[PDB]
Amino acid sequence: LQNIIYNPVIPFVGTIPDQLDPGTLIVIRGHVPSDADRFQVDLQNGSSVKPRADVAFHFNPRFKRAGCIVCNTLINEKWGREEITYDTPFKREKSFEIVIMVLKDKFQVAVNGKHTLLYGHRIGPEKIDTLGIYGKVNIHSIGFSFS
Ligand SMILES: CC(=O)N[C@@H]1[C@@H](O[C@@H]2O[C@H](CO)[C@H](O)[C@H](O)[C@H]2O)[C@H](O)[C@@H](CO)O[C@H]1O
Ligand SMILES: [Cl-]
Repeated sequence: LQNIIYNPVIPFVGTIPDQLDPGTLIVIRGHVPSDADRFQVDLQNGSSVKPRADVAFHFNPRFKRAGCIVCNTLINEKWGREEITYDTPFKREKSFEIVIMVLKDKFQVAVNGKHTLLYGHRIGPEKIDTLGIYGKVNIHSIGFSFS
């Protein structure tokens, strides 16, 4: 992997060091604490706090009861329609590997070496330049694979 970031402070907000062309991989390895309610991985257009940067891809594992993964897009500080994946592999007190692959018309996400979900592009992925990681999660490493 390229441009690796080890043991970042959460919340992490960092520039993705190259364009998100088809085939680009974002590999995030980490662990969910015992008391975690949720965390999120956001692919953003910039890092503006106010107004809040558009989030092309909001990937949001939630842990109450059986848990889920909520996926959405934030444009001009307005959330779109949620896409909820109920078959979640994430668990409190367990380590994980997230691999986000950028395809032409969608993201594909695999967790722990297994397909988890697809998310169709609502913003052009060329506009994404920032990776945000927020909430109750411990991130061990962030890596990128570009062409
Ligand atoms: C603002 C608010 O409370 N919205 C509720 C949703 O929670 C938000 O969901 C988005 C993604 O769609 C973000 O994760 C944000 O951080 C959350 O506050 C909630 O998911 C739905 C019910 O499922 O209700 C909204 O009112
Ligand atoms: Cl619970």
